[PDB]
Amino acid sequence: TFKAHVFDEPMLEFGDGGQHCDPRQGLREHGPLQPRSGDVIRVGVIGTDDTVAGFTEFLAETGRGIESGNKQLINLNPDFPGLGNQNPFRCKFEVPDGATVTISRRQVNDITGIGRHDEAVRHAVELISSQLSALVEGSAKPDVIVLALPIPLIEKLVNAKSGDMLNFRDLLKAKTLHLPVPTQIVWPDTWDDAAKIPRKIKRDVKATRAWNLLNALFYKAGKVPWRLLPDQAEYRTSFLGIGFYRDLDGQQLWTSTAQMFDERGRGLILRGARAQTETRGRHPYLTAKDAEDLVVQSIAAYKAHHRHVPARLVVLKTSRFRSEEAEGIDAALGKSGIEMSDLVWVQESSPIAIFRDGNYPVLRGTFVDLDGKGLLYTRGSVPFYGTFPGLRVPRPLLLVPHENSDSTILTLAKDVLALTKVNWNTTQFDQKLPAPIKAAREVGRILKHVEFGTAVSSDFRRYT
Amino acid sequence: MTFKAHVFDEPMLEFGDGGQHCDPRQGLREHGPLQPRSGDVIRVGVIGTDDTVAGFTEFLAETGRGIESGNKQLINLNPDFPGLGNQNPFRCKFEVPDGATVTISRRQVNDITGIGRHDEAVRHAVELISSQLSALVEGSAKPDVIVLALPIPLIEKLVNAKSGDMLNFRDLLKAKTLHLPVPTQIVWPDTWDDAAKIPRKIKRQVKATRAWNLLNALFYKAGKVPWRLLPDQAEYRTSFLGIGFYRDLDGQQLWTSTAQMFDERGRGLILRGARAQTETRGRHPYLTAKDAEDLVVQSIAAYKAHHRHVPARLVVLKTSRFRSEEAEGIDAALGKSGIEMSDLVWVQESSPIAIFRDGNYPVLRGTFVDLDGKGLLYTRGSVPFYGTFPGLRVPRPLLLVPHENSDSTILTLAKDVLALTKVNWNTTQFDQKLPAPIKAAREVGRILKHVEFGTAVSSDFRRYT
Amino acid sequence: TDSQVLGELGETAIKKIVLETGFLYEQRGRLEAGTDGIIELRDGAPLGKLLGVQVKSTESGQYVRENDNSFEYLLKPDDLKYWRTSNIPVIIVLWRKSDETAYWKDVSDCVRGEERRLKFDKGTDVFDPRSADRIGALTIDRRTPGVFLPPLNKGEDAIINLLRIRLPDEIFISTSPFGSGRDAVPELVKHGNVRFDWVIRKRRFVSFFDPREYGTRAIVDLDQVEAVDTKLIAFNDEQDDLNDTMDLLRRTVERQTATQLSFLRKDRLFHFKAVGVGKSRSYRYMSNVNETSAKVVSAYSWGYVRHHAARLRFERLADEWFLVIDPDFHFTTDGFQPHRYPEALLAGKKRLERNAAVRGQVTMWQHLLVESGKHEVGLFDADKPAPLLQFERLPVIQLSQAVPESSWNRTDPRAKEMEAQDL
Amino acid sequence: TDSQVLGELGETAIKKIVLETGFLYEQRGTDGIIELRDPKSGAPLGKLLGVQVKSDDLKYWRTSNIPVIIVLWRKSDDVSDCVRDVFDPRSADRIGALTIDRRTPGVFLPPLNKGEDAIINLLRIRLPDEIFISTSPFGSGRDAVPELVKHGNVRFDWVIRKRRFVSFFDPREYGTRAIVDLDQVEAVDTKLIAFNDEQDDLNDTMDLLRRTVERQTATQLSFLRKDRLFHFKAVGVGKSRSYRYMSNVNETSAKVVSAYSSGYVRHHAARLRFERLADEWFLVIDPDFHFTTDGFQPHRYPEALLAGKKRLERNAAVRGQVTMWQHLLVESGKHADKPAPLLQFERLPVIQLSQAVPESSWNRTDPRAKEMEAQDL
Repeated sequence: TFKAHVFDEPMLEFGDGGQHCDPRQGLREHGPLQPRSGDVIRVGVIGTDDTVAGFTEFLAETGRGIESGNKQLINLNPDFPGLGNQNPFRCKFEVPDGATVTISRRQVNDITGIGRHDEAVRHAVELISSQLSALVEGSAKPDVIVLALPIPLIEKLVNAKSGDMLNFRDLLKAKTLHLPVPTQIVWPDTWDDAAKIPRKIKRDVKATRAWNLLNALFYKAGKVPWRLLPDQAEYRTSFLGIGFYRDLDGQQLWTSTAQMFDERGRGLILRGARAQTETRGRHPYLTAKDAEDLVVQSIAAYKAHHRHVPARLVVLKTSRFRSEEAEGIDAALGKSGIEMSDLVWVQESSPIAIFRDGNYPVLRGTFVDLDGKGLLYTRGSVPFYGTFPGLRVPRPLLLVPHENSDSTILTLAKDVLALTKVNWNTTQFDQKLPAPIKAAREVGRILKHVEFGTAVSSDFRRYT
Repeated sequence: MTFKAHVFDEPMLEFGDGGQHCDPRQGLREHGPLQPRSGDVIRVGVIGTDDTVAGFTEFLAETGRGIESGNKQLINLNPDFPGLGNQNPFRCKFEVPDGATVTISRRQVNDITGIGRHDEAVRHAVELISSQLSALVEGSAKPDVIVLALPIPLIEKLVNAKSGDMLNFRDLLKAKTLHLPVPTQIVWPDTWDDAAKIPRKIKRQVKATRAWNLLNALFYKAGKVPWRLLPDQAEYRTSFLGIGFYRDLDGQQLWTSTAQMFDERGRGLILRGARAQTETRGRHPYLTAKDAEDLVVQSIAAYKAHHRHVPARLVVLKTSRFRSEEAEGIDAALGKSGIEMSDLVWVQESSPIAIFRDGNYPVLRGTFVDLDGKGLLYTRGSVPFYGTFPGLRVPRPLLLVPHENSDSTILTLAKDVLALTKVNWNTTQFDQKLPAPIKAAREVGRILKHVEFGTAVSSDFRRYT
Repeated sequence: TDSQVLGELGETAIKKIVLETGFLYEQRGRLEAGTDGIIELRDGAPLGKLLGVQVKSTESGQYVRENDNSFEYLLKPDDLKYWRTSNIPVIIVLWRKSDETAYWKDVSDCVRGEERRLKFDKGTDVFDPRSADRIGALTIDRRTPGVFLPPLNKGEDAIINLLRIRLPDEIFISTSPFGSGRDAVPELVKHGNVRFDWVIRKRRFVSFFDPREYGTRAIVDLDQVEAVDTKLIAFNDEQDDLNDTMDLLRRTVERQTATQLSFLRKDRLFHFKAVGVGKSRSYRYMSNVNETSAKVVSAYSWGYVRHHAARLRFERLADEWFLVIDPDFHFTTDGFQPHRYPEALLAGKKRLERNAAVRGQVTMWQHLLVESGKHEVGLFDADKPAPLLQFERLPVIQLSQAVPESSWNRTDPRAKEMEAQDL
Repeated sequence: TDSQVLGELGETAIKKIVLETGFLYEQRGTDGIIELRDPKSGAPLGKLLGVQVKSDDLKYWRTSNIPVIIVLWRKSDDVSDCVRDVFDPRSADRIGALTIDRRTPGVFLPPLNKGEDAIINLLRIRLPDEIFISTSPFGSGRDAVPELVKHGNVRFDWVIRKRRFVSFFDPREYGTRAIVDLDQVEAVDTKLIAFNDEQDDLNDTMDLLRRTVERQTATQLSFLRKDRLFHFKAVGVGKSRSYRYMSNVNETSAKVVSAYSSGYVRHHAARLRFERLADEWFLVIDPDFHFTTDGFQPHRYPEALLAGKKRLERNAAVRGQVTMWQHLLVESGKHADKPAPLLQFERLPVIQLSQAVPESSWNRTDPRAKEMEAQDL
């Protein structure tokens, strides 16, 4: 019993039908899925005079090509071939004139000079949110805006490590959610993502960082470097994540969200009804009626932004499907007319794990059937990378399909594994959670500063 | 700063034809109830087994003949019952009219005590008893109050034991019969004291005081007034409005506000307000300024509809602190009402501040310390009338924090709280810890959590006791 | 007072005749120019019958009428009975210090009024042991419904939990790169010279000690480390600063009492630590000027080790900070590991919650807290800084009326239950 | 395997050829990779080349961007193109020229095919065929603890929730006879409670197994309510202790209690969860650590010690911990007038994987190999 399969590194389709597993190595040979001639990305910049010039220099060096940090692990730390004849994105990253707004020395000193942290974060967001709106409404017409705050301002706005207090990035994303241009907040020295995670007090990968900033810029601009290679070309499959986030204000109630993704990696975020709770405000769940409306509101939202109706729709959750929840979802699916429907409970914190002989962990893609339950290892030893990227041992995912599901747990485990390659943060493809689950955590951090009943955009690019 | 001290007199009560005394039992013995009418009878309905009904009639007859004391060394604490004849303390005949009896068969008791699931047996027991209760009230008996004398095996099945995870039989029964106008007193069929209100001990003799409390509860549950608090000025009248919260078990576990208004005759009014807000993670309940205004407006309209006299001073009480929005709405409703004087008091039941005299007996009941702007009132402790301390554990005092919007002094308010502890629907023992609005908040909140939000609930507090 | 001494001499005389007769005497309170009390019959046993007595004392000065055979006295309405509430009968005894003789009549009618004219005859009525049959006859039993036992008018004192806190006039405040104190504890333990009496909430660091000088340098932004008046943080209305003030007061109390105490995050309970596994230990303190000992750690041996504990809470009263002592207990299996099932031991604590035992616990806990802040040579300055918070006792709370204790240990049957018997 | 032997003979001959020139051969019907060596250094050049030794069924090196060569052999005596001149050592210089250019981007380092084994942290629980139940006057267990301790022969491996008693032992023969209603006690099939879909019975079964395992292992372990964490207890103060257990067919020991002086004390711990999969109950073993000031007094600040824990979360270190805990748990329930263990545990069959991590080659090629092993600071 407990038969184990080791899945293939799921395939990605790139330009002109080219296929590969690495996002970078795939873009290195075929380019993006759909290339258009003369494509250009209008990149706006906000920061000090020093940071803006630093971004212009990094963009120039990035265009000239950047050598690998460690040659021994070239697949994990590749060269950037630079903008030109070997450019993988096959698109121009430009900062046109007049698309730059600069925070003065006065303004930076005014933010740092505020003692109260909540009062200082509200003041800085108030400043930059009126600088982002001023750049969107301008004639510069940027596609993605890069926020390059100076280090002393970042250290005031981002706590460190070795909801009682406001988080800067989350509040900013909420205030600029009605704005159509996405924003990329970067460190001015390394140019990696900033304010997503707590910084390090003793903070002290160039090519890999450049790959990632450019990837983020491309996805934010609205283009797609690759789609998930489907099992059948005619078969259309969408993946809907359902989560909940608790408001810190009022009656401290729970609100249901939906994270709707397609085979190309484009998310559609929606807010559902207030959730119910089993005990003392914890254990959030949805009623049968609210569950049907959210899924109907999600299918209608997907069908608006696409051409084909998906033959199959997978619904993912991090908590068990309540029978009231499952009944409403299956009711909306039966009314939607979708051919196949699968409901999956993705457990993040299952203590079950398998251990092999030796120091290196089990291969990524290892799947062990547990009599209807599936222990999937999204993170682990990667043959392409020649090592295990992480240090702490991986903790696998227990996948529990609902009885109403139509696919086997073998096909569903492949989908979850492939869904971990949709990655708006890095170009590394060994992510722990599938895209709907990662999107659930981000939108919960942001929409909790947006009042319930207020209209929210369904564009995931604004949320990243 | 060193603080000041004061020892309050035992707040005086008024009985029949102007009589005054501090103990309810002696005042009833010396003057009778407040406003008795010639020929008062309390028609008492009974539900139970054939044995329990006969036992109740025997205890009622024993009560009429009189029961001498069982502890002569503490006579003011353990008094004899003088009987329901010439020396009738209540001047009110207690009778069980023909036909007001409903019996539970020995099979039906075994049908409930045979269900393995506790929650299932609780509901089946309420569906049984509530349907029989509906038969009496909608019948020719026309009872004034009904006594529920359940058999020992059935009580031991529905009540937990000691030395929101499951249902409580009494609260579910009160909620399911809160629409009937005839109150219900639940009694053990042996000692005839209250049952299902507090958990029972694992293993089951005061007799006259058991009779005193039962008749006092029936007198109150019948709708008559034994006594009223005696005011400092006879013409100025004060009404007391407590505000509490109770959290629901299902749905989103939302808190709901309640108001427990009491007048100087001990009569209460129970109002249900809007859903409350919370400060952090579903705890620390509070009310917005508008909803706090609606609750006070509804309560005053309820006061005006029943009591038919102009309240001069309105003391508002809460066990949680008066938040800025709550006090603003209370002020708006009070100002529009025309009440001349108003007081807001935050009663802390769980303060760790206490004083300890040199000895084994604790401090006197009525001891009050004026920590600057914060009163330390001792509602329990040594009682000179009772000649002992009517407890065992050290009494923990109430800490009274008046709001800045209050008119009266902190001394005028502590003397008010001490008086509100004499009002009792449980016993005839006058050293009760909590004032009447706070004591009712724990109680109606336990019952109203089983009556769905939105359903109009009766304001008569007698149905909640 | 001159009046109190004369009344004491009067009741002492009257107590002598009463006891010579075979009855008993106790005192209730104090009048003007006299004192009052109660007298109980006896047969060898107190019999439960009691009479009141008003002992008026005068040193000189004849009474109103010709004192050859009779006399007159007037009873002031205020000096009239305070027993007006109670339903017991009372007599009055007029004792002249210069003649050393008394006379008793019945004053059972005491309602205030001009009933003051009292007609005394020297021959008919004298308070001699010979008047015993008469005094005894005028007696209502204690076992009659309505007899008040009126409280003592003597007056007594009592202590309060609160210990006044003497805060340092200056508090160091600074911004912190870390969010919470728990987020900064990892970085603090690395540097050295580490103390933990500091609070970091919402990127704000506060402490009484200079962060720049005791190795908390990493957890603070040295640039904005600056001193400020303590009233600006403690004595404001900001709930955030009141919460930070209470957290800093706790952590400083932990440091200063660290020799004898350990802090438990569960229920925020301070308890006397154990020095030996399964080994008892005692603590010597000072109650007033008396040398005392308390078995703060009692080891029992099937193994439970009880620890003297108390919840140390902080309350502000009229721009002045006080510390509340609330005594409890903490149970351990071996002096350290908490009892796996502490629910069975909770009942024994209720038998130990009587007035005398809690008063002793509070008095002890005050002595430890007061000593923790004392500046003396007898501190462990070797490897450890000096205390900055000091704690001051409060005056005794004076009560106008007292508990009739001496009377109640005779009359009240349940008096012994007011005592706390251990296990 | 009849075919395994056929290939190894070929591999061996060609392998002796290549080492005579300093090249390397590694096993990957045989597939191998060749790495050139610099004479004086005696170290790998990094230059690789794939060799398949034989003596639509294409190579699995198809993803690999590696030059592929095939060797032809017989018992008696460049194929970089994939579609639907001798080995005399002079050839070696020539074959070397077809390097893969070392770490050129796109090299795959593909996983081994032979397969390998793996263990699971699950243990099958063998439950007593019957379970006793009853009603109780008490609401929960915390209400019944005061009454139970007033009588002799006390045990705690029982559950009371919503006035329903459950236990694997008969409650009428212990002090539990005072916390149960005595006429309602009755033994029934254990599946009536432990193998149904009611969440309350599913909960009460998990609490019973938790409370029974606690009693069964009271000698070596202590239970802490925070995180429901079992940990190896200590004897003495600051004194380390070792636990002796069987791994594979061998004997070994582990420092379950660790100390470090300048203090604090480490304790080998485990979260012991329960997971029913298909009408069988399993005990899950999640290894962790628990820290104390001196053996018994809990530590004041766990956060300074949590940083060192994630330096010890390495596969070999954690695997050896599950191997230990299973031995302690299976050994606990073993062996006319005294009671015996109620629960037994069974190791599960080893998990067989169709592909293996090339740890031997990866330890040489990967410059991060040493970090994969737990250094105990």
